[PDB]
Amino acid sequence: WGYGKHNGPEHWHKDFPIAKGERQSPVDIDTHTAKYDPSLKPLSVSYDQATSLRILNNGHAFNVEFDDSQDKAVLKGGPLDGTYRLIQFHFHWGSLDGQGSEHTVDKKKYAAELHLVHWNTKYGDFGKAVQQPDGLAVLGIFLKVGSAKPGLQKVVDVLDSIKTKGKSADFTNFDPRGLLPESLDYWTYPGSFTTPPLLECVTWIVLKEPISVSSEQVLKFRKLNFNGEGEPEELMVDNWRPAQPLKNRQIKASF
Ligand SMILES: [Hg+2]
Ligand SMILES: [Zn+2]
Repeated sequence: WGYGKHNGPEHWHKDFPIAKGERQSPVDIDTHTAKYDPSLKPLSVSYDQATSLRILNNGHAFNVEFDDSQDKAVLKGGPLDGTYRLIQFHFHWGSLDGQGSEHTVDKKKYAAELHLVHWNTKYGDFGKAVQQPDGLAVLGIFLKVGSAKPGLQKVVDVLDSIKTKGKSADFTNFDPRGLLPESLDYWTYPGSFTTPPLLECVTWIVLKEPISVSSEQVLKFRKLNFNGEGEPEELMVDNWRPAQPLKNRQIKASF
């Protein structure tokens, strides 16, 4: 599967029939139909003891991986019951600045979207959590082009080391707090992974506030490659899935 004409999102259903299921992601967040729900608790993001281990180009995005063998970087509160551990984050971006996010807001597409992936510790490990309707919680943050995000520069500088599919580089002591916006207001709905296997395991928490990155920071993302070393070069751009039908799910807003 991939993002091209012959293997991109509109073909995915042949190998992963859940693509056409009932709670697929991403979706358009219609701000006027989203229900303010005053029972939504504030999010609690405890990332101060986070341990990053490595960054990896896996052929469809680059992932920063974290040590999830103990409760070091956890998410709780908001719509969640329980503690969700951070296992990795990755981005989706476009070839141009006006596209790249997966989720849209009143049909507006942003330049990129960050997904911080967490699994529910009640289930023991990530592989068991992906068999559950509430096994994962993913935090989505929109990126728009403006001023440089200082906390993103460590990530941008290592990307040369992992240009092609399959390469990885050690990436310790990265603090994920530098990628957070000021406000933690959010929209939340039940959804899925946005890449194969597209399992319907995810409580999505999409933050209202975007972070800004500079044009030169997001340009470095665009130099990555989908291909492995020694294969023809295919630039890793537009690795995002289009919005899916909401199908009688309701988006709740914390604000
Ligand atoms: Hg699931
Ligand atoms: Zn993602």
